[PDB]
Amino acid sequence: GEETPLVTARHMSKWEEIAVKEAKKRYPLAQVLFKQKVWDRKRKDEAVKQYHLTLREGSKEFGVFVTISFDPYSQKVNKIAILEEYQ
Repeated sequence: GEETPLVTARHMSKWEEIAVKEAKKRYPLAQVLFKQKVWDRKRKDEAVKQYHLTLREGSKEFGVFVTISFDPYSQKVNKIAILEEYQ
């Protein structure tokens, strides 16, 4: 199925799923049908790897961004938040 653009290219990230789980659950009128990466980095003693998915609601599709603050030491997720695109 066209579940993501990976016709031969399965290579998911650590948080590429935690992001999805929140990105369906916070969107009760909608469905999430994508998984794309963005920027990422680390700091001394935090790290960030957000993602961009595509939600679908009614007949609109729209992206949302999943804030995940984690730790570089052992991937303790320090916190999570959610952010909506608007147009």
